[PDB]
Amino acid sequence: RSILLTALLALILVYLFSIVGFLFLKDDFILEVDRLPLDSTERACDTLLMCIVTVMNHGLRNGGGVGDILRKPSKDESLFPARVVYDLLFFFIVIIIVLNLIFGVIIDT
Amino acid sequence: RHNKQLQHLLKPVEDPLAYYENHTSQIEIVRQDRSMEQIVFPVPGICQFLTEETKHRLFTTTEQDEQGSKVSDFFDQSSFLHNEMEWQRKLRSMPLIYWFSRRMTLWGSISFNLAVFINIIIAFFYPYMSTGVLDSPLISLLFWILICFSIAALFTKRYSIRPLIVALILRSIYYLGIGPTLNILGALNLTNKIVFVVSFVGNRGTFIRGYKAMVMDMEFLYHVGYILTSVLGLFAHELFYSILLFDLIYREETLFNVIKSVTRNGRSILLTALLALILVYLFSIVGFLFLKDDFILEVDRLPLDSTERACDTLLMCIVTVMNHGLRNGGGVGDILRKPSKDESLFPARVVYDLLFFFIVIIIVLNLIFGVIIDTFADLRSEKQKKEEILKTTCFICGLERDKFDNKTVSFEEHIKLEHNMWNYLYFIVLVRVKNKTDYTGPESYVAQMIKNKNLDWFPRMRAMSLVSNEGEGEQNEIRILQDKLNSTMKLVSHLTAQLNELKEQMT
Amino acid sequence: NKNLDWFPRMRAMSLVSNEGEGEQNEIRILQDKLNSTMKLVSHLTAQLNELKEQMT
Ligand SMILES: Nc1ncnc2c1ncn2[C@@H]1O[C@H](COP(=O)(O)OP(=O)(O)OP(=O)(O)O)[C@@H](O)[C@H]1O
Ligand SMILES: [Ca+2]
Ligand SMILES: [Zn+2]
Repeated sequence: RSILLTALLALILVYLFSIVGFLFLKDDFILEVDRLPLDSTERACDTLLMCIVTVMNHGLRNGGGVGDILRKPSKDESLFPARVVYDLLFFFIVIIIVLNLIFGVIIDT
Repeated sequence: RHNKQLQHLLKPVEDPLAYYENHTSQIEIVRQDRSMEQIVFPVPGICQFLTEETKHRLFTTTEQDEQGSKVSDFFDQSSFLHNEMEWQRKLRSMPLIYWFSRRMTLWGSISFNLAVFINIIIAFFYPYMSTGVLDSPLISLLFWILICFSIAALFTKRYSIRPLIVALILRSIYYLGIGPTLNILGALNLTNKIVFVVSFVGNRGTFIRGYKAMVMDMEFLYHVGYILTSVLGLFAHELFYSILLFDLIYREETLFNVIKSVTRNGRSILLTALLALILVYLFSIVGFLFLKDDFILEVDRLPLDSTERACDTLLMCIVTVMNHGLRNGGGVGDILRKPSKDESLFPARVVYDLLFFFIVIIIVLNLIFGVIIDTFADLRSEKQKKEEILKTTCFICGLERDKFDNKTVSFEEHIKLEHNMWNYLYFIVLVRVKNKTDYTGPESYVAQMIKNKNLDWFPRMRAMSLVSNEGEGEQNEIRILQDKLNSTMKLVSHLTAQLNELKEQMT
Repeated sequence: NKNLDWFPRMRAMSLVSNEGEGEQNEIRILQDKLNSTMKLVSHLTAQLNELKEQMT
C-alpha cells in the first residue's frame, strides 16, 4: 500500500510537471527517433498524454531528470532561468526524494 | 450479581428490558482505599447526540503520555465533547441544516472521487476538439478488466463501486462525448463542494454567531479557496482542476507524511544546501580564474554556432555548475571540453573533476536528502506501532490481549462492557449535569477528584475480572504479614501481662 | 482444562540436582523463623495457662 501511494504521488508530480511543460515549454520536447527501414526528430509533448509518458519514462530512467532529453537552451533565451528552475526542481523532488522513498521500504523489510 | 434467576429474567429476550439495557451503562472506579468497584448508572439523553465521526477522531487521534496513559487527554477533551453534543442537540431542531450536516462524510468522499475522475479524464483526453485513445484497443482491455473487477464483487472486499463508476463515466464519454462529460463532472463537483462547505459550517456551528468568525476560520478559508479553484476549472480553463490534487495529498495521511518529513528537517536541509552553494561558488571561481576556455556548451538553437562559451561571467559559471554538475552522475567534468594528455593543465583538470565528484556529488548531495528518507521511515514505523498498540491494548486500563487468554471474559467483552471510554465519558457528563444534592457516594467522590484535578480514579493496569481469579495468588504475602502482626501483638500482650504481674507482686 | 503448566519452564532436574544446595538458603531461614515464632507462641500460651490456673 505504501508503495502504491508513493507511486501515485510521483504520478501526480509528473502530471503537474507535464502540464507546466505543455503550457510553457511545448517546443522544447523534441525527441530523436531511429525510424525503421520521416525526420530524425519528432515533437513529443504535443498532446498531454504524450508529455506524461515521455516524462514518466525518460526523466525517471535518467539520472539528471527530464532535462537530459529537452532541447538545450542558450543563455540569451528569455526562458533560460525558467528551464533551469524546472530542471532543478524536477531533479531535487522526483529523482532524489520520491524515487528513493518508493523503494527504500523494500530494502529495509 | 448474586442471584442467577434474576440475571436470567433480566435478559432483553417497545421492550422494557431492551430499552433499559440500551439506556443503562456501567463502569469501574478506584476508591481512595485502592479498591475497585463497579458503578451502574443511566445514560443521560444528551449523550445520545455524540457523532460517530467525533468518536473515531477522538479514538485515532489521542497521544499517550510519558507513562503511557491516554486518560489525561481523554478527560481533557470531555468539555469539548460536551459542547459538541449540546450543539448537535440544538441543531437537531433545524431540519435542512441537520440533514445536510449528517452526510458530511459522503459529500467529501464523492468530491474526492469526482476530483480523481476529472483529473484522470483530463489527462487521458486533453486536448480535445485526435482522440486516439477513444479508438485504441487498450481502452477496451481496461473496460474488460474493470468489468471483471466489478463481477468479482461476489467475493466482496470493497473497491467495487469505484470501478463501476469509472465504467459508467467511460460509457458516458463514448455516448455523449468528452466535453459534455467534463462539464457535467465539473458542475457536480462544484455543487458537491457547496454542499460540503454548507455541511461543515452547520456541523461547526459558527453560523449562529456572526459571519465574521465563520469567514475567519482557517478551514472555511481552505474550502472557499478550493471552491474558487473548482469554478476556475469549470469556467476559465480545464487544467485548473489539477490544483485539486493538493487537497487529495493533504487528506491522505501517507502522502502528507512526505511533506511532514520534509518540513521537520527544513533547517538542516537549508544549511546543507547553503554549504553546497558555497562549494559550487568556490569551484566556479576556480574554473573562471584557471579554466575559462573549457566551459563550452552545446546548444540547439531555435529555427549562430552550435557551441557557446558559458563561463564568461561568474553567475553563468555558477548556474552551469549548479545545474549540470548536480544533474550529472560524473559531476561537472562531463560537460567540460575533453583535454589531451599533452596539455599542461591535464592534471589540474583531473584533480578538479575528482574533487568535485568526491565532495559535492557523493557526500553533500546524499547528506542533503538522507534526513528526509530517515524521517519518513521513522514516521511509518511510529504509525505502525500506534496502530498495533491501538488494537491489542485497552484504552483505559492498558492491559494487553494476552491477559484475557483463557478467562471467562474475552478482550472484546472487556473493552465493550467493562472498560468503555464512552461509558466513562457518559458518567463524567452525568456527574457534571446532575445536581450536587442528588449525588451518591461514588458520584461525589468522582466530582471531588475532578475538582481537585486528580485522575487516580481511573483503573490503571487493574481489572476486576482478572483480580477475581488472581485473588488467591495475591493473598500470599498478605497472609504472612498478618500472621507476623498477630504474633507481634500476642508477644506484646504477653509482655504487658508479665509486667503487670511483676508490678502486682512487688506492690 | 486446557492448561499448559505441566510442561517444564526454565527448570531441569539435572540442574536442580546441583542447585539444590544454593536454592536451600532462604528456605532454611524462613523455616527457622517459623519455628522460632511457633516456639514463642507456645511459650506465651503456656504462660497464659499458668496465669489462669494461678488465678483460679
Ligand atoms: N476501552 C476500549 N479499548 C479499545 N477499544 C475500545 C474501547 N472502548 C471502545 N472501543 C472501541 O469502540 C467500540 C465500541 O464503541 P461503541 O459502543 O460506540 O460501538 P457501536 O457500534 O456504536 O455499538 P452498538 O451499536 O452495539 O451500540 C469497540 O468495539 C472498540 O472498537
Ligand atoms: Ca442528600
Ligand atoms: Zn480495560
